[PDB]
Amino acid sequence: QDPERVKMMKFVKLAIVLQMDDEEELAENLRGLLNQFQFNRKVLQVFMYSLCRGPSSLNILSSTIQQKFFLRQLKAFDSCRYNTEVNGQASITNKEVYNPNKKSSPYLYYIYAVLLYSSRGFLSALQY
DNA sequence: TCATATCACCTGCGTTTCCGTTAAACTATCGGTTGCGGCCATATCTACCAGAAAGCACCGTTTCCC
Repeated sequence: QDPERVKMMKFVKLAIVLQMDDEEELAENLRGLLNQFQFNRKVLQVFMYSLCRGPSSLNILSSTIQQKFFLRQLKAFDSCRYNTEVNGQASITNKEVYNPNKKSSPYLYYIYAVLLYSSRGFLSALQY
């Protein structure tokens, strides 16, 4: 029932999940936090650092599910950046964005380039 | 005037036995009220899918090369 406690509880759960090789559990915990803290930089770094080593982490990033998930958040950021409806964009849960110079989010474009690269889409990786 | 026996009686007193009354501890449901959770509505996220513009490979007519 406490918003500060549920936030803390999800991170402590993830930290224990990182020490067991359950790929699906890790993938679902990460998806939960990314759905909650939309566009957040510290969360996007926890995502990539939680995926630093082995075939288990490459399986997460190379999955088509992850490519579609990040495409939808990138479209949602572009919606906040230009004030227009983008087909298939995720709902704008983080309305607190302040980007007066219309800049990209380097972290979203980077993680999308990584998802394509880590799935042998080299032409697509060079574009982003 | 007391002390036995025997019969009609019938009407009367107030006797004499199992049932009824006031009210018990313990008994069998069942109700006024307590807390606990389905179907279904919504905005959002997602699985399974086809179609286009474009890839890409199987193929053999061509003609240059064994």
